[PDB]
Amino acid sequence: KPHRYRPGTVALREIRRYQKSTELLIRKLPFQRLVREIAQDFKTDLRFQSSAVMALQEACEAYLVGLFEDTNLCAIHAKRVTIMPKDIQLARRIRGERA
Amino acid sequence: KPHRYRPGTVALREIRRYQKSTELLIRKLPFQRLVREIAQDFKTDLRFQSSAVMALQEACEAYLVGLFEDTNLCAIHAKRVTIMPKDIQLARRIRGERA
Amino acid sequence: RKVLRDNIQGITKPAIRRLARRGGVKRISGLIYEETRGVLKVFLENVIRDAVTYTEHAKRKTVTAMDVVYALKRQGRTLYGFGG
Amino acid sequence: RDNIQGITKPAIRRLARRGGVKRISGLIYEETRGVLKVFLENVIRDAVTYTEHAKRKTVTAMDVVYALKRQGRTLYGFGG
Amino acid sequence: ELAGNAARDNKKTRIIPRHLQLAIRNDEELNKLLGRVTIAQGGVLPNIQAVLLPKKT
Amino acid sequence: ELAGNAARDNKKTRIIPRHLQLAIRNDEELNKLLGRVTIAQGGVLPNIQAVLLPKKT
DNA sequence: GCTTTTTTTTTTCACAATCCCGGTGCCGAGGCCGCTCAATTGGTCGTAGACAGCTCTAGCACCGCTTAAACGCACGTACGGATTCCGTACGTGCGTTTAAGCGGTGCTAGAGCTGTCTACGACCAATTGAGCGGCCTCGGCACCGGGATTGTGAAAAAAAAAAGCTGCA
DNA sequence: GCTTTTTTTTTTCACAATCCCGGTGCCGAGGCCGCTCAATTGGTCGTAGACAGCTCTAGCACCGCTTAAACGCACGTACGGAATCCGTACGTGCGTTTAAGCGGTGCTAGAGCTGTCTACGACCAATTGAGCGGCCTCGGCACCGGGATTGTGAAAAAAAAAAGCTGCA
Ligand SMILES: [Ca+2]
Ligand SMILES: [Ca+2]
Ligand SMILES: [Ca+2]
Ligand SMILES: [Ca+2]
Ligand SMILES: [Ca+2]
Ligand SMILES: [Ca+2]
Ligand SMILES: [Ca+2]
Ligand SMILES: [Ca+2]
Ligand SMILES: [Ca+2]
Ligand SMILES: [Ca+2]
Ligand SMILES: [Ca+2]
Ligand SMILES: [Ca+2]
Ligand SMILES: [K+]
Repeated sequence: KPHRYRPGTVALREIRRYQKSTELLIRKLPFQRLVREIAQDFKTDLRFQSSAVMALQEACEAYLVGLFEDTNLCAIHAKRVTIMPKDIQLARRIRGERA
Repeated sequence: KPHRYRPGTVALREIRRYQKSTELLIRKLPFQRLVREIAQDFKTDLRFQSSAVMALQEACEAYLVGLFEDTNLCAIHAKRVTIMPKDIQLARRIRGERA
Repeated sequence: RKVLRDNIQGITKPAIRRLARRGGVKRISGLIYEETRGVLKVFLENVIRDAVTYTEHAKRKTVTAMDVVYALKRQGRTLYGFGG
Repeated sequence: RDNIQGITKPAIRRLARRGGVKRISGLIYEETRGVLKVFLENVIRDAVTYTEHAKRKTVTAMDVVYALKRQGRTLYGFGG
Repeated sequence: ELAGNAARDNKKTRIIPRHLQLAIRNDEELNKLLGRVTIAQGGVLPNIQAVLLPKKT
Repeated sequence: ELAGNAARDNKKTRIIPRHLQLAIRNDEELNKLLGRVTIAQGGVLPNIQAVLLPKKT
């Protein structure tokens, strides 16, 4: 009974699954730590409201999901199904997030 | 025999020329007429200060010139040298211009 | 006075080819030229409509360079060298 | 402190799922990480700048929201 | 009006961000108005680029 | 200062829009600040993507 | 047209995901209540701007020439895209490990509020110099012609591959 | 190892475009000047917000559970990307055609400025109720669960088509 889905088939399931849901996809503490880590470099011994870390996550993730959407199109524009660094750089170059 | 530059070698000449210069590349009257043609559609019997038609042109040519930049990057992303309408649409999709 | 012609065609193939030269484009599909015109058209609609609104609000019958400028800045396409 | 690695492969995959992405090169997980970092820097800097101007030591939701808006990435549901 | 519909289709009496995010993103005009806005806890509209879906059987 | 230099460079005594554009576009920071700005009569920086040149030797 | 074999089509067995029942449990929507603070009522006072009327900027129309530019076609190159092909970088799914998540307890920075007092900014009237518009000239810069430099490309000679023999064995 | 053909790289000019100078002329930068209106001075008066004092909120630290999620390896399939191939789409260059651009002229809508009066909105003090913070209840919704359903594959099994044989009129 050695049952295996072929490559790409759970990926699709996942795509369906997560587009359908709203919960945040990055684990919260690690995120929190990252915020705090980055915070330090500007001003030491800061604090955060929990709600300000959540606004930051909601924003970052949304940023990222969106960037992926555009990345995915850039993949497909080069007749690929697999997103690659260069796709992201094009997405951002066109958006004007970098030169 | 007669001289004849290889396909691309003048195109590159043209590129160098036009990037080096600042002069407006659409003919001034046809642009004028087109502006008035579009103007009508919102309000009939309208006048334009030349400076306003010119400000429209500067703005247009600029927009179009950037779009070609983003477009050429979309072509080159698909391992092409030749820009296509599918390249433009991607630039504009990613830019946020259309859905 | 007079209602205008079909001018969009006056944005010739030469001109469109020149603009894409300025943008570093080497080779150009046949289909580009008409697609550009449509894009160009939509651009001018969008700006001019906004400009004309600034005209109409000021109760003037003559679109000013500033109308264009205010519209263009509204559209996120800020233009230097014509006022404001 | 290298918390950037807390942004795991799995979490990154998930995000890209929701972006309708099907297959993902191995080099992307780091590329994503950098991008994500640059975004946070730009948002947090601004946020904290609002914090320092109100003479506080505690970053607020509003600080974030006001930054995000400067950055064009306006956010609904945290006190706009 | 639109979110409240979206709830009533989900078998819910409370409007929630998703209902709001759905209402807005599936409405050409509203979507445009709120083009550069993020609805916290909204999620996205289900959408899988065709090329990625398998040859249908 | 910058415009001026790019004018001297052109062997031109008076700064013109091109000079402004070259100053601004060639300077990482000025460029960012004026990211969504359109200089009239400014043109663009000489830039031909690499893959569009023929094979150099 | 037969055999064989390779590709494609069809069914036939599976499995997460879904849905409809039931049932249960908890916390935050949603409403109540006792203020209070912010909208309302009324009248006074000062000027912002609709409106009429004049000026005169500059926008539109019209024409006929010069020629730069657009148009259309002849022609073939190097481009796009299809097909075919191999290596491995990817996704799926084990099992073992990790640390997030929760619920809760404990401490205190610091957020935020209150009231108090005065330095500082609005508001005015009079004073007056800088920055306006108008005006004039002259040197930079646009334009051209002419000559030096630069780079493309064709065709003809050296190197430098496959690409197909010849053994060899 | 040989041997010829392509094939690659190098050599030799011929041409065409581009670059660069001095020369010539035109007009707009540059600056002077005179007058106006908007900055400055030198007053007063009110309240914005700095400051100290206090409350208590919500941010922080730590602990120990119980998982669900991360991780790290084993195995292979489908995907990316190189290589090969053919057809023609698009660049180039030519002669023909078209109308933009030039400048000039005349005619005037309408931009834009002034002066006159008043409706309307800020700005007082006074009345007051709609909406605020706090707090209490209970039903919506999360959660489970189970068992039926279906939508979604994947494998294996059947059909059709491909490739290789063939023999035959
Ligand atoms: Ca007045
Ligand atoms: Ca304090
Ligand atoms: Ca003076
Ligand atoms: Ca002056
Ligand atoms: Ca001078
Ligand atoms: Ca006070
Ligand atoms: Ca392929
Ligand atoms: Ca309440
Ligand atoms: Ca109470
Ligand atoms: Ca209730
Ligand atoms: Ca119930
Ligand atoms: Ca169940
Ligand atoms: K606090």
